[PDB]
Amino acid sequence: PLIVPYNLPLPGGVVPRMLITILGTVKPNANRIALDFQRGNDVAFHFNPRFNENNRRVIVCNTKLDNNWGREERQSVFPFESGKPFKIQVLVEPDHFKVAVNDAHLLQYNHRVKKLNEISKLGISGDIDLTSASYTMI
Ligand SMILES: Cn1nc([C@@H]2O[C@H](CO)[C@H](O)[C@H](n3cc(-c4ccc(Br)c(F)c4F)nn3)[C@H]2O)n(-c2cc(Cl)ccc2C(F)(F)F)c1=S
Ligand SMILES: [Mg+2]
Repeated sequence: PLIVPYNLPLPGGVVPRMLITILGTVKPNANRIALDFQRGNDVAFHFNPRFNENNRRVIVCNTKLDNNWGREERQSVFPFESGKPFKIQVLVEPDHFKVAVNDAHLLQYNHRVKKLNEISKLGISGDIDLTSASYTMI
């Protein structure tokens, strides 16, 4: 039981084989969730499940550089459900972030931001109740 928006410091940034686990419960009638892996003001990886974009559920991923959003990467496979407990796992790999939700693989997002050791904050926000936010090395 933690407050949303929540900031999780990633001391010294991220590194391959670093696994970030976020546990929580989606609120009933949710509109959006966002995970923002930040390098200062830039967003190295924005993971954004949208429950109602043109009456469809979509996961939108992007990068924000110098306050400009890049080319979006979209995924129609949508494992979240309003009112349900979830687990999101972000596994930092050499060339991409690998995302798995509720122990099932979801997507990969290739690194556009290369200074991994400077992505030192994960912002967690949106239509959820947050239970815990932590990391370990596998
Ligand atoms: C309908 N739409 N939405 C976007 C932006 O698309 C981005 C990904 O490409 C981010 O999702 C961004 N966004 C979302 C939030 C956000 C906040 C609060 C919570 Br709580 C939370 F969950 C959150 F997602 N803050 N910024 C969002 O505003 N764009 C978009 C897309 C691109 Cl490529 C470039 C520019 C834009 C923009 F200028 F129009 F914004 C459109 S078009
Ligand atoms: Mg339902």
